[PDB]
Formats: sequence, structure tokens, C-alpha cells
Amino acid sequence: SIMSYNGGAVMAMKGKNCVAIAADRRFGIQAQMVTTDFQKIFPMGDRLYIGLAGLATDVQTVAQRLKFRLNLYELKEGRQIKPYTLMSMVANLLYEKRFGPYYTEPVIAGLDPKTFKPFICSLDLIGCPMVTDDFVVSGTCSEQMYGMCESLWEPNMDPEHLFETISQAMLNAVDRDAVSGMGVIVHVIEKDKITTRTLKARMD
Amino acid sequence: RGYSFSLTTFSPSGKLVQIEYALAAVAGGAPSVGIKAANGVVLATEKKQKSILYDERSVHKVEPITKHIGLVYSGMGPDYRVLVHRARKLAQQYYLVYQEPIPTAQLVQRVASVMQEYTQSGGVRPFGVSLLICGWNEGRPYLFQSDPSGAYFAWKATAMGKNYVNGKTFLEKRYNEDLELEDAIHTAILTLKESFEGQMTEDNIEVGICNEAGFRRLTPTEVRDYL
Amino acid sequence: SYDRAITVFSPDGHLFQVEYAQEAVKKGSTAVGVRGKDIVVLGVEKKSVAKLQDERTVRKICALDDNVCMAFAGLTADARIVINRARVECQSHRLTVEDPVTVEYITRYIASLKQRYTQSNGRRPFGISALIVGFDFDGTPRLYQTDPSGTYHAWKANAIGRGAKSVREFLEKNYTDDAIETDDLTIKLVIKALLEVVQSGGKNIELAVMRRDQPLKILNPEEIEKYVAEIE
Amino acid sequence: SRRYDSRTTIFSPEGRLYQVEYAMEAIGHAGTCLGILANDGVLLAAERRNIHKLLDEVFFSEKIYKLNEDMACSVAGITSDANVLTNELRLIAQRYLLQYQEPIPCEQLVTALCDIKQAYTQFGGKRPFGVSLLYIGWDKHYGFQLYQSDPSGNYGGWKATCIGNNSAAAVSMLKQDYKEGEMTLKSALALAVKVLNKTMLSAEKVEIATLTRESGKTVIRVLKQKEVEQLIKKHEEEE
Amino acid sequence: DRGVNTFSPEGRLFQVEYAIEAIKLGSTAIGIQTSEGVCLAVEKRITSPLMEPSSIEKIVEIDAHIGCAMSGLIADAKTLIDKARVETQNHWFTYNETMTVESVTQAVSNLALQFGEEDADPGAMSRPFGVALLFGGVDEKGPQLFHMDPSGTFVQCDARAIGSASEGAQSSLQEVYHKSMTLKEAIKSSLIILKQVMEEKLNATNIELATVQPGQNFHMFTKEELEEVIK
Amino acid sequence: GYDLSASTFSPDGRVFQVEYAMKAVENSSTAIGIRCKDGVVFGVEKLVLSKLYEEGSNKRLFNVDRHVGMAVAGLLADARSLADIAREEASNFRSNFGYNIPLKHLADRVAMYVHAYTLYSAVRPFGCSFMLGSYSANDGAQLYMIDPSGVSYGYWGCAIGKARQAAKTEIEKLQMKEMTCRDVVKEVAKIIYIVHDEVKDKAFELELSWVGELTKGRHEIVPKDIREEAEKYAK
Amino acid sequence: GSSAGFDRHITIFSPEGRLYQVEYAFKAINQGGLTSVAVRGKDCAVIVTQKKVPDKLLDSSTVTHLFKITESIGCVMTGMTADSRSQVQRARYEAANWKYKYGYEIPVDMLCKRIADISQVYTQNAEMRPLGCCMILIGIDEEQGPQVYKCDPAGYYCGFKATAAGVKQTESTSFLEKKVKKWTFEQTVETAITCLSTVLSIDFKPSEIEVGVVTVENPKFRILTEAEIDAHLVAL
Amino acid sequence: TTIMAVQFNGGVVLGADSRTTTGSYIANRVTDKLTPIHDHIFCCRSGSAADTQAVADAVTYQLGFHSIELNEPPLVHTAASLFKEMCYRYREDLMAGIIIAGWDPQEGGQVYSVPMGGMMVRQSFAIGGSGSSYIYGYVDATYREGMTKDECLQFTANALALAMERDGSSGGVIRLAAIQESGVERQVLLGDQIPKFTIATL
Amino acid sequence: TTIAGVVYKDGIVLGADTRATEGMVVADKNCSKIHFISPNIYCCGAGTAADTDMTTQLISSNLELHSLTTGRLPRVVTANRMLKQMLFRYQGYIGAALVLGGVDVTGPHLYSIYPHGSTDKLPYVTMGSGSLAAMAVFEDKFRPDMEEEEAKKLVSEAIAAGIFNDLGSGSNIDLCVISKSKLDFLRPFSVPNKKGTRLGRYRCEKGTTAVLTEKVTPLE
Ligand SMILES: *[B]([O])([O])[C]([C][C]([C])[C])[N]C(=O)C1=[C]N([C]2[C][C][C][C][C]2)N=N1
Repeated sequence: SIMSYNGGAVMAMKGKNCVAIAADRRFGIQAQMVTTDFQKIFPMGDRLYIGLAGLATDVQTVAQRLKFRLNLYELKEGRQIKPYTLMSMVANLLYEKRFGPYYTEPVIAGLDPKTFKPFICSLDLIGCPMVTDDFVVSGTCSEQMYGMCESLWEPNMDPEHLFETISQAMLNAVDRDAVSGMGVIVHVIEKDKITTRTLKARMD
Repeated sequence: RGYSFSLTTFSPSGKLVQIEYALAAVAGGAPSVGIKAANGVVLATEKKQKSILYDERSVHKVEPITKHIGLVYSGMGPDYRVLVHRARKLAQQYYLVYQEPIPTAQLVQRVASVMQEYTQSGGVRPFGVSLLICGWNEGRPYLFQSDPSGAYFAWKATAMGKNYVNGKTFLEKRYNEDLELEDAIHTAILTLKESFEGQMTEDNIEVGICNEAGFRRLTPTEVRDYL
Repeated sequence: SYDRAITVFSPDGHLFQVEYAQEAVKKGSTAVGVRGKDIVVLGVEKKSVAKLQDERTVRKICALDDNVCMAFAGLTADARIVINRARVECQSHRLTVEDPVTVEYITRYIASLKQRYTQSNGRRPFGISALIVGFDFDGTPRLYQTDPSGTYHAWKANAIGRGAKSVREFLEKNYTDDAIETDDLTIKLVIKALLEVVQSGGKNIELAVMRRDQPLKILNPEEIEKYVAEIE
Repeated sequence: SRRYDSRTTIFSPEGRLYQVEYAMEAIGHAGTCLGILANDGVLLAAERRNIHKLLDEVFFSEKIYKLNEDMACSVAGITSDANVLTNELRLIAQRYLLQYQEPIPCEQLVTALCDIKQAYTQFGGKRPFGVSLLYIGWDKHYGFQLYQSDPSGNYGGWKATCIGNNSAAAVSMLKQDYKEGEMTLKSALALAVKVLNKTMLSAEKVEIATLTRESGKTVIRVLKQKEVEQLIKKHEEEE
Repeated sequence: DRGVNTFSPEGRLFQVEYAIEAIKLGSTAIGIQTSEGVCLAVEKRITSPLMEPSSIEKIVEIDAHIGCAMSGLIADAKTLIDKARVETQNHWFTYNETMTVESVTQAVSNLALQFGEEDADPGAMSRPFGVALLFGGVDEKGPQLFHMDPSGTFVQCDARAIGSASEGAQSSLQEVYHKSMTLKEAIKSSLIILKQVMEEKLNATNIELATVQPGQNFHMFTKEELEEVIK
Repeated sequence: GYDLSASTFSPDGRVFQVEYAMKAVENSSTAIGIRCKDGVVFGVEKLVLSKLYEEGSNKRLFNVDRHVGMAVAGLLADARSLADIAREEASNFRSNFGYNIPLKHLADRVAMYVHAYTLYSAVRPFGCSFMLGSYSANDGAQLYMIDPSGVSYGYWGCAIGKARQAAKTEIEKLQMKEMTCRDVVKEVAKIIYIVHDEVKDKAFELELSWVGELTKGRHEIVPKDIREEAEKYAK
Repeated sequence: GSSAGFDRHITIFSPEGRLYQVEYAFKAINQGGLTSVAVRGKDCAVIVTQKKVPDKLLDSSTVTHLFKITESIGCVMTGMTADSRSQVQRARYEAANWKYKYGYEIPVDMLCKRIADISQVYTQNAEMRPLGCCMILIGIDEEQGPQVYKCDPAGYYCGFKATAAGVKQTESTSFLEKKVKKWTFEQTVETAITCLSTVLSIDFKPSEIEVGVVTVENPKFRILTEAEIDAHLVAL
Repeated sequence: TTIMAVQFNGGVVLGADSRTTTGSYIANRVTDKLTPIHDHIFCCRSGSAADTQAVADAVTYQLGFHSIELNEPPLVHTAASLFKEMCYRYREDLMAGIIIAGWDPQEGGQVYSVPMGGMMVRQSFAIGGSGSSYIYGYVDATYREGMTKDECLQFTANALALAMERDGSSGGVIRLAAIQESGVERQVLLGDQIPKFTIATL
Repeated sequence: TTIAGVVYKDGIVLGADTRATEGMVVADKNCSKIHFISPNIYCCGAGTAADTDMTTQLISSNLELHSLTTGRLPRVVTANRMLKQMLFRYQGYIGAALVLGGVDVTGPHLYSIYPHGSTDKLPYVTMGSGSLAAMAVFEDKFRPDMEEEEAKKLVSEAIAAGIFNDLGSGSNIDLCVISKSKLDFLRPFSVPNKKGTRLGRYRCEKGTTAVLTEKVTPLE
């Protein structure tokens, strides 16, 4: 598979009045690791982050083209983009290449501007939006991630309780995948802060 | 084939006469009045064919661009049909990408761009119509005015067409910030009554209102009662 | 797209559009050029010498390559377009042939593009003249001059722009085989030529020299003030 | 077809381009826009020509636009032409940032838009853009800058300038009041107000924007009604 | 106002008639065809002592066996000269043989009337080339001199003079040229005629002579060579 | 100045350029067409400008199809290109629907192409008028006429060119309907000898083409014998 | 009445903001020398046009101003004959294209609007002139019954109860105005004929005019015959 | 699929099955394969459902417009020629087996065959579809010249019924159509009305 | 995926499941398969999820534009034609099999559009991987001119048949009742599946996960 060439996994969880977005940091060509600090999560505007998983070249391309569109959109209609609007924008971009698509499964997570309501979603390669209420996973080890989030996620967790759940889910999901890991970066988006910490993972 | 040179050029004094002549065509057309009032916006126009053979229910001056945006004009009738079609396609295009009703300000800007393209393109003349767009988004009313040159202004209450200067004075000393939609219509029709020559009926004017529920074109019944 | 014939012949076999393009070059700032032995100089008169204007953003002398540089006279906007197209050709010539372009090669290209605009549909001729100055691989200093029509000639010393005739006559009688003997001598001949077609020369003159095996060097006001003191 | 042609991009006997010169005449009858370069920032003080008792405030500004993260501009001429020009300026800045992954330098942006303006004066047979622009921004190569641009496609960097209604009267006043190299943002605002008044004021008849640097970040902001009002009162004390 | 493709009442294209009037302001170029080669000579006409006379190329090389002397708008002739060079190079690539002088003149005369506003492409001429050419080469038929003008009509001539002083020079060739005249005799005749119709005293740096002989190739006289015949 | 382009109306509401193109058709020779009980007969008085020309040169009668004929007037260069335009339409129609194109449709299709040159400044209106004649078992004998403005109408007896107002009074005395085709040929050659001016004009060749039941629905030039005898009857 | 530049030659605004060229195209409608009258009834629409025959050699049948756009939509053209057929050909293609794209028959007001939009492009572009003709379409709508529409050379269209076109347009509209203030199949036809006869003052014979109708009971556009048009002629 | 068209003096008689199968599953068990191209012109579709519907819509559009310009009832041969054009043009992209059959004032009742390749041949009767292979011998031994409009309806019903039993791609009901100068008359034959043939049993 | 629709006495009843799988894994247990085309026309879509959304979103905007122009209520034929013509133009490469149902001036119409471009106008249809299970219920209990409540029960049984017999369909049941005077979008209509209650908690107490770096940022 083309998606399993560079590895990586992104995860987004929902809390009471907060969101969390975690991702692996290993960048590697097939079985060989190159760097251990590849960026898979990009800031789309204060309380809006986008995590990309899949082909590393398409992860950077899609992140750069979405930023290009996001900059023009925010300048045109001078306002902060809304989480749901970004998903439609990203889905539209991915659907332009319907027969020569980008190999990347995006995972959007952020708080709605002004209302501060949590929002998480995931899209497929051809831009198929899927808004959920609990969590969204994307990567080469989604099965492992699906099993962790299903039995760990709680309806209304707080910033600290949410951070522990998304970290335990990622740490145990990337330990079962060979081409995923080498560090885990977690971003917890609140109403007035953006805590970012790197978890102590296995360097295997 | 088609000409590829600009029909509208700068004069020695620095004026674009073609646009200036198009504004003179807009200043002779049926009067239009736009009023933004707290909970909504109202757009009224003198839809009088004055002949008694024309079907009053057939043609329409006040058109809905989208579910929350209405349009009204002053100037040439056929030119307005082109702009209304362009404004409807621009609203659909925007909604196909962002999956959310195009904001009133975003539509005006997009529609004003089209009007500015006919003042610099080859083998064409500027649109001879001034639009009065109105919309409602993000719990707030909007009222814009896009003239033939392509420039747009945000107003609170305005009037175009015949006797527009006279209506702007009668509107500047009769309009209040804290005004309700229902009362906004009363002062919108009263401003149109100051240059209506004959007798005003329910089939001589057309009124469209905008609010939280979305743009609506008042039916004859409603207007009758208001009159 | 526009396909109208702008430049056409007239009753007396004239090309009015090109003649009006040369009329725009006469209204431009004076640009002097002097070819020496181991140094080529370029002098440009600064008409609008406003004190509230960054002078580095409005220069008439540019560098096309590391061995070629030029000055102009006429419409500044056009000069920019011609200067950037010539810069792409210098980079294109380096990609196709190992060696850098020769002064004449790039001058030929600049002049050929100018002639192209005087005979195509929908366009008007360029309203600028150019003084391409540089060094070849052999170390031979070069100086050419292109104009709106598209013709170019090699020169020993030339001036363009307003009052170019007055400066050209001054160079004919002053340019000998002793005036360009030394580095400073050649630089002093260019500053003297600009002093007959300028107001209070010394703070309204901007010159740049180009020595062998070295990039363009723009002499600042302080250095130009030191040369004016020796011509007193 | 050739009889209706107006021949916009054509030279004249004197060697001038009529169309471009007629567009420059339209920029002298527009709202006065002035820019001043300081040491900690650069500002734009433009006069509002869209004043009425029935006009809404809606937008964030009327003449001053944001090109990108570290750039802004103030137009002066045809209003609809600026809408086209400023939208193209935003595109150029986004295209550059998508290519090198860095903010486009101020002089590179101004130059790119000038190449488009000059192309409309040489071929195509269309009228030129009747607008003059003023740019203020900050880059890592030259820091704070202020550029001007006209309909012909000509541009230049300045320290203090003015385009619009009374450019010549305002330019002279700035000439004898600009202390080059020792100007601060605070002292520049006074200069703007002092020149803006003597070239026309209320706090609703003008709009000011400053561009400064804070913690490795460009900050563009339009001064508020109250914010400007105080400035206008302080100039009255010296008069 | 009229279009570029407008006929006059006498049956002449205005643009071409004005382009032929622009060749009366150019420098003179006398060409004499003999049995032992062709000889071309042009009046450089320098307007300044600072102006380098070696940068003035009125006579160019189309190929080893073909030369070319031009008059009128020199800038317009750079496009015709390149076409001729590519035409003779193309011929060699396809048939492995040199193109004849008349064939090269025919291919350059085809572009002469290729201009117009309407129904045209981006890279189309807007007017005619205001320049005249004198083609001199040696093929299977020996020395041959051809003349091509703005109208696109190429004819053969034993002796031709194009430029400002063509009328005066053409008459001086009509009574000084014969079919048995040598190539060395032709070079002197041309120089003598050129010196008479010129304003500046003829010298080694003023004019430019070129010759093409049967067994040899195109050759441009240097300063030394020129001086020899000058005295 | 309201008569320099076809995309300009004059104050009264006329397109002068199209009216100027009709002037060219009133300067050409007279051509007539008569429809009868079973065919159409075309008679064009070919005016020979020189004695050097061969008898039959510069024909004004062409076969646009195998069942359709075409007599022209006005400019010949323009009319020749219109005849090739009519041939394409007739040929394209057979390759699409599989059968001979109806005269009514062919006339309309060619008239619409002629009306497209009367709207723009890029082109000029055709300076020629022409008649189309045909015969079909299912249809019958048809005769249409199209002018420079792109107007096509059905007729019984038509006449174009210089002498058309004098040739229409000669065709009005005939009872075409009850008449046949062999009897009409004579009358067609008689009217052309009456309208033709022997003074102003010089030598003239008489052309004759027909299409009906006689020739089994095939348009052809009237047989030499029948044309020679008809020419003697006119004299 | 002021003017400047080439406003009278090409469709470009004049000093007063008018389009002289478009106004000159309205005078081209009267050049034909005919009048058309369409009257809307209660369950039927009636089109009445003048059928003049200049020459006796002209095959009368081919001379007509009534056309069948669709199976239920019919129209009458007035003005430049060549322009009329062109516009009629355009309406046929647009109508056929509508049914193939949307799956249902085009409404009379949609076709009129569509044809009027095409006429507005000639008023904006300067490389071509507007058509000097008028169109009056009549059809039966499934929901709103009988419909009578009309679009002109300016690109303006509308819905009517009774319309007129041609040299005598003001005469037929001033007579239809007093008649509407005061209709069955026969009453809709008789009112049209009377209007056309009282304005032209000719007292038409059978073969001298043409009528087209679209009733609610039989929506297919049809042209009355010689013996059908005569029956109404001997009713008044 | 089993379509069939026969002709008599007055006009023609059409017939088809109604099964639409996507593999071994019947997606539509009551498909209407007989498509009206005009007033008196029909066409039986066979092959690809999407290809036959696209072509029929296109031809119906072209024929309608052509008939409105000529102001005359379209010829059945004209409709068949239009079909043939598209069938031949896009023979490498389409999979259709159209059978055009109608009635016109000129030639009367005609049946045209436009097989896969795009050829057009007129016959007195034609059969198409996958189930037409089993009734080739039956139609050759039962067809007789002079059949009336009543015998043609019984001939078509008999042949279609025999093909529906042997073919897995044919079944459901039988949709008939009798086109004459008077008009078109549709008729469906369900379970009990469908001709039955005693299955050989020991 | 199990989508179905029927035509009752005076209206249309559309239904669908809410499960979305990414192979043999449930990605979304509550996705909406019933799309809004217009006020009187809705659409159930199976096949390629991305193509099903984009095709319905485009056709709905075209029908909205057409509605604004004509000023009348859109027809089901118009939506059918637009879809079938566009689908046919992509030569089946746009995997979008939808069930189109709505009520207009002609009455209630139910169509079934296939990826290649073919359509079928029937009284009841089923699409998806669990289409054969839902078709068995329609071929065993469907009756013409059914009552609104009867049609809702029969269409619920059809979706339930697919949800419990097909591995590609699960979660809840979505219904959509379109009649001459109403439009009832019931989501969810029935919930036959419910996650089992936890037998024990697995809460991650604070400090259970080590941290190498930490950086907080105060937003305005
Ligand atoms: B027949 O069996 O040939 C029949 C003729 C058609 C109905 C005109 N064809 C089919 O049965 C048929 C089925 N399909 C599609 C297959 C893929 C799913 C949708 C139906 N295409 N033709």
C-alpha cells in the first residue's frame, strides 16, 4: 500500500470544553527511519489544528495548499475560519483530485470560534467528511487505535482527564505497529490555552 | 468575433465617461428604497407598468439570490436579469465549496467584481443598473449598494433611481437606529410615496423583507394592509 | 486578444511609433558610459533627487550577470521588463553553455526583443535605451548601446537621455588615449561629462564602475564627493 | 472594428502615453493617502471620502487593506480597480509563500503588481488601472518599508509620502517636518495628523493604521475612534 | 485611417509602398556579379568617432557559398538573415547538399508579404520589412547575384545598387560593367562608385567589402586587404 | 455614417449595408424561375462580355443536389461559394437522416447562413440572390428564392436581376399550375428574350435548366435540341 | 437628445444614458409593415396576424408569421423577416434543449425569458447589432392556464392579457385597453380580429390574416384554416 | 433480454420481456424495454441499460427537433438512421441492440435492425437480446407472410414466452405494442395470460 | 449499507442504515445516508461515500438554481435526468448508486439510479450491500396504496433485515417521509443496536503518563 510507505498515525479526541490531537513523530522510508520529529499536525488558526497521516510528501503538500487557501479565505472575509467550514474546504481540495488523489487521511480538531464548542472529524483520501462525537483516528495502525479509544474514552472528560486518555491510547496503539512511533506529540486545545507536550515513548 | 479593446477609457480630466453615463441611466429608472432596521432589512420598489394590459404577477423586481439574500435594482431591466443570474450562480458556487450560505458581504464583493469587469473588458459597455442587495447572516442584517462602476457601499437606509437625492434627505431625517422591521416598511413605503406621481396600490409596488427567517417577497395581500 | 497593428509605415517611409519611443528616451535621465582599459564605468543623472526617497529602490544601473551590467534612459517601467527578461537569458545561457554570456550576446538579445515589439500586433515599442557594459572571458571591456528601434552598436564612450548630444560632443573631444589611462582617470571622465548637463553636480550623480574579475560596484555619495573635489 | 478602437496602449508625438497620464489625473481627485516611516513601525493615514449620516461602518476599514501577515496597503483612485488590484496582491503573496514557505519580501510584492500594471500600458488594447497604492510592511532583509505605486507601473521606496487630493501640498509639508533617522511611531502620528489637517478634521473623516513589531511578530492595527480623537486634540493644543 | 492590407486606387499596397520609401534612407550597397565570383560592398556610414565601426555588420554570411548585403532598416533584416541561415542549414540536413542562391532568395521572399492585423496569430508581423537585400553566392550555375525588396519580388541582376544613392550608383554601373570583367576589376569599380556617391572620404574603416568565389567560400576583406585596393 | 457596417441600424431602422448588397443583385442579368404542374424551369440570360470566352463559360445555373437546382444573380464569386454551401448542407443531411433533403428545409438552412453575414462588422452581406428548384414524388414541384438579407420565400414564378419588374409581368400571364414542363420551357425562353435589352447590352447566351417528372426528379440543363427550338420560338 | 462619440453607431451609453442603437431596432420592427395581436382569454390564447400578399406569383402558403415552437407553444414574429426566422430557430432549439435536460416541456415564461436573455447580449456587445423583430409566444401552462408572453429587441420581456406589435401597436393597445377594463374561445378570437380590423380599417376577408390558438381543452398550438377563420369573420 | 418486432399491412407489432439482471440477481423484474421515439415510432432496447437509455434519449431529442423543423411526421427510416449513426460512431463504447419499429405515411409499417456494430438492415420481423438465440428456429418455422395485426400479436407473444423459459436473463411479464396509423396500443401479459407450453414429462 | 424506499398512498418513505465501514472495520456508527436534494425531493445513497455526497451536493445546487429561475417546485424527473446524465458522462467511474424519491405536481415518484447511468422507476427499491435482504421483505409484504404508518413499518423492516443479515450495515435506522403536505425527517427512527454496558472502569488517573516536554500557551 502507498499509505503504509511512511507510516504515522493521528488521533483526535473530544472532551468537555476541550479537544486533543496526538500524532506519532517517526518519519521513515519503509522499514528505515530517517528522522524522529516529523510534523504531522499543523495549526489552522489558534484553536484549530489539522493532523495528516499517509504519504509524507502528500502530508506536506496538502498542509501547504490548505494553508494557502486558508490565508486567502481569512483575508477575503476578515474573520476566523470555523471548524466545520475548514472540513468542507479540506474535503473540497481532496475531491479535486478524485482520480489522482493525495495519499493522506486528515483529522481535524478544534474549538468553534466564539462558541468554543469542541469539534473533531476525519476525511478519507478523496475528501469524505465524517464528524463524530468521541474520537477520530487516521494512520497505519487505526485498528489498534480503534480498540484503545473504544474502551478508554469517556463522555465528559476534562483537560487533564482527556490528556491521559489520548496519551494512553496512542502509546499503546503505536507499540503494536512497526512503522509507527518514535515519539508522540499531543496538543490539548482549551478555551484559553494550548498545552503541547511530547510523551515519553519507545524508540523502536 | 468580438472587439478586444476597452470601450470605457479615461478622459483628459481623468473620468470614465462610460461609467458616468451608465449612472445617468440608473438615475432615471424606477425609484428604489432600502432600509436596514434592527431585526431585518426591507427593500421596496415602484413596480408600476401603468398601462393595465401588462401582467403584474409575471415580472418581478425584487428577486431572491439565496435563502437569506434578496436583490433590488434601479436602471435597466434586462441588465438586472444578467446580474441576478450571475449572483445566483456565485452564491451556489460558494456554497458548493464551503457548504454554508454565502455571507451577504462576500456576495456583494463577488457580484461587484463582475460589474467592474465590464468597465475594462473589450467590446462591452458597463452595466446600466445599480443594485440594492440585502441579507441576513450571523444574527445580523445587511444592506449593500453596488453601482455600475463596481464599487460597493454598506448603508443603513438608502434610495436609488428617480428622485434619489430627494429620498435621501427624507430618509436621513426620518430613519432611526432603534427601528423594528415592521416599522421599517412603513418608512420605506412613505419614502416611495414622495415621488410616486399617481395613486399607489398593492400592484404598483413590490416589497421584499429580510430577517431571521430568511429573505421573503411580500405578497399583494400583505402590501395592501400596509398601504 | 488584441491583434491591432500599432507600428506601421507612413508616407515618407517612417515608423512613427518607434520615433515616439525615441522621444520618450530623450525625456529620460542622462546615462553616460565610458569604456576604459581594465574598468568600465556607468554614470546616471538623478533628476528627482528627493530627500524622502530610498535611493536603493530607484536605481538606473542594474546587473544582468556577474560580468554584465547596464544603465538606461526612458520609461522606467519598461526598463524593468526588459531588464528581467535579459536576466533570464543570462541564466539560460549559463545552463546551455558552461561559460557565461558575452556582452555582445546579451546586447543582441536585448535589441532583438525591442525590434520584435516594433513589428508585432497588439503591442507598442519599448520607450527606453540601454547601455550594456561588461567584460568578456578574454578580459576585454565592452560597451554597447541598444535603442527602441532594435539597433545596437559598440561604443568607446556614449551618453543617452536628455541632453545626450551635449555630453556626446564633450566625450568626442575629451575621450583620448590618456583620459582612460588609469582607473581613477576613467572614473573622472564620466563624472566630468555629467557636470555639463546637471545642476550642482556632486550630489545628483550616481555612478557604478565594473573592474575586471569583479562584480558591480556602486560608488556612494561620499566617494563621489571626493572625485568632484579633484575636478575643481 | 478599427474605427471604434480607442488605441489605449499607443505612444504620442511628445512620446507620452495619454491613457496613463489621464489615469494619473483621476488619482489627484481622490482621498488623500499618506504614509510615514519611523524606527519602530510605519503608518498609513488616509482620509475617508465615503462620509454620510446614513452609511454603515460594517467593515474593519475602507481604504486600508491587508495583503498578508506583515504587509498592508492604502489605495487612491478608482475604487473598483483597487478591489481587483488588492485581490491580486493577496494572490501573489500566497503564491510566494506556497513556493518558498516564507513571507514574501515587501519590495518583491510591490514589483510583481507593477509588472501587471505596466503590461496594461503596452499591449492588450485595454485601459490602465486607475489607482495608486501605498504599501507598508516588514521583512527580514530591510525591516520596515514604505512603497508607492502609480497607474504606469512605476514604484519607489520612501520615508514619508502622500498620494491623492493634495499630494503636492502634503509632500512639501512632510519635506520640512520629517526628521529622517530620528522618527518614532508616536512622533510620526503627530506628523500625519498635522499634515492631514493642513491638507483638508474629525475622527470619522480619517482612518489610521500602524504596522509595528512585537515579539517577532508583525502587528497591523487600525486606530480606534477614541484612539484617533485624542491625537486630533493634541494637535489643536500646538496650533 | 486604413488597414495594413489596403490596396490603393492604382493597385498598390500602401504599406509596401511606404516600406520601399524607407529603403531610400539606408546606406548604399553595390553588388557586381562576374564569372570568377561575386563581390559585395556597403557604405558603413559612421555618425561618430566614439562609435566602433566593427559593430556595423551590413554584409553577413548566410552560408559558406552565400553572402548578403542589406540596406534600409537594419534591425528588420536580422529576422530575414536568420531565416535564410536556417533555410540553408535545413536544406543540408535533408538533402546533404548546398542550397542554390536562388532558392535561398525565394525562401526569404516568402515572408516579405506575410503580415496582417485580422485573422492572425501571436507571432505574426504587423507590417512589412522595410529593407532590401542583395544575395550573392556560388552554386552549380556559378556566381549569382540576387535582389529582394519589401514587396517580395526577387530578381537576378549582373549589377545592383540599393540604398539612398542607388539612382546615381545604378547609372554608374550601367556603363562600367561588361560580361568579361574580372572579379578584381569588379572590386575596384564598386569601390570607385562607392567613393563617388559617399559623403565621407572613403577609407579602410568606412566601407565593407565581401566576395564569394567558385572554389572558395564567403570572404570578408580585412583592413589590410581593403587598404590594398584603396591605394 | 450609418451605412459602413452591417452591425449598425440607422435612425429610421434600416441596415444600409444589406440594402447596398441588394443593389449588386439589381445590376446583374435577369434570371427567372417558373414552377408548374410537374417541375421547375430556370431561365438565365447569360450576358457574354467578350467573344474570347467559350460558349458556356461563367454559368449561372448549378446543381446543388441531384434533385435541386440553383439559378443565381448578382456577384458570381459570392454566388459560387453559396452554391458550395448549399451542397454541403444537402450532403450533410443525407449522411445524417439517410435521405434527400427537402427543398423547403434546404432553402431555410441556406437562408439562415446568409442572414448571419448581415449582423456583424467582421463580415459583409452576400451580394447575390438565388432561386432553388426541385421535384419530389412525395413533395411535388417547389421553387424558393433567397436574397442578400437572408429571406427565403416560396413562389410560382420568380425573377431576379436588372429586369425583374418587367419579367414578372410576363410571368403573370402564364397559367403555370395547369401548364406542363415542355410547354413552359418555350414561355421561359420567350420572357428572357423580351426583357433582355438588345441596345444597352450586347451578345447573350440563354441558359435553361429544369427538374420535374420529365427528368424523373433529376435536375439537369435543358437538352440542346429542346433549347435550340425554344430559342427559335422566342425570336 | 444629446450624443457623443459612437453612441449612435454601437450599443454604448450616451450622455443621457440611453442606447440609441437599441432604440433604432424598434423602428426596424415597423419596417415590415404589419401588425400582430394576441389576446388572452379565460381558457384559450389567440394570436392574430396580418397576411399581406404583395405579388400574386408568391406561393401564399409559404408566407406566414405564425410558427410552432413546440407541441403546445406557438408564436408570432413581427419586424425584419430574416431576423424573425433566426429568432424562431433559436426558440425551437432552446425549447428542445430544455426538455432533454430537465425531462419536461418548457413553460411559456421560461422560453420567453431565455430568448430575452439572448437579446440582451446584443445590447451589451458592440460587435453585433440587435435583432429588429418581436416575439409573442402563447401557450397553456399546466398550473396557470393560458399564457401570452412578449419579448423585444431591448431584451425586455413580460406577461400580458392582450398585446400588439407592428406599425399599429399604440392603436391596438389603446383599443385593447378599453376592452379589458370591461372571455370565451369565440370571444377571445372576435376581440382580436375586431382590434386588428378597427385599427387597420380594412374589414378583413377570409384569406387576409392568420389566427393561432391554444385552448385549455386542446393545448396543441394550431393554425385555423380558411374555412375556420371565415366562420368567425361572419360572426360580426 | 428478449425483444421482438414484426410487421403487418397497417403497421407493426412490438414485444419485449421485463427482466433486468445484474449477474444472477434480478434488479428490476418489470422493466419497460419498449421506448417511444416519437408518436408512431418505438424502439426495443437490448444490451446495456445505461447505453440504450442514453442513446434513446439523444435520438428522441434529435428526432423531435428534426420533426418540428420539417413540419411533418418523421419517417421511421430517419429514426433508424439516427440510431445507426450513434451506434456506429460509438461502437467501441456502447453495447446496444436497438430495434426501431414504427409507422409513417410514406412507407407504412417498418421494422429496422441496428445490432451492436452499428449496421442498419430492414426486415419483416426482427428478434434481439440474449434470449433470441433459442427462438431462431421457431420464428423461421412459424412466420408466414400475410399475418394480420391479430396474428402478429399472438406470434410475438408466443415467441417471447418460449424465450423467457429457456433464458435466465429473460422473464417477468411481456410488454406488447401495436403501432398503426390510428395510434399506439400498449398491452401487458402477466402470469395467467402468458402463453404456456406443456413441459415434456415421463 | 442498506438503503430503501417505497411509494405509499400519498407520499414517499425513504430509509437507510447509519453504519459506515472502512473495509471490515466500523469507522462511523452514525452517518447520514439520506441527502436533501430539495424541499420535496430527498436521496438515499450507497456505493462510494465520497462520490455519493459530491454528486448529490452538486445536483441539489443545480435544482436550487433551477427552482429560483422558474419560480416553481422542482420535479423528480428533473433531478433524475440531471443525475443520470452526469453519471453516464463519467462512464461508471463515479460509484454512486442512489434512491431518488420525492413528491411534486405529478405526485410521488421513486427512482433508482445506478453508477453507470441507468435509472428505474419502481414502487419500491433497495440499494447497497444489504439490498437483497431488504428486497426480500419488500417482495413478501409490500402492498400498493399503503397507509403512512404501514409504509413506515414496512420500510423499517426492510432496513432491519439488511442491518442484521449484512456485515456492511448496522447501527440505527433512518427514515424520511415525504408526502403531499409534509416532510418528516426522522433520524434516528429506530435503534435496534446498543453498546453493552461497561463491566468495569479503566480511567487513566492523572500522572499515569510520563512527559518529556511541556509547553503551555495562553490564547486571547
Ligand atoms: B437485457 O438483459 O439485455 C437488458 C436490456 C436493458 C434493460 C435495455 N439488460 C440488462 O439486463 C442490464 C442490466 N444492466 C445493469 C447491470 C449493472 C447494474 C445495473 C443494471 N445493464 N443491462
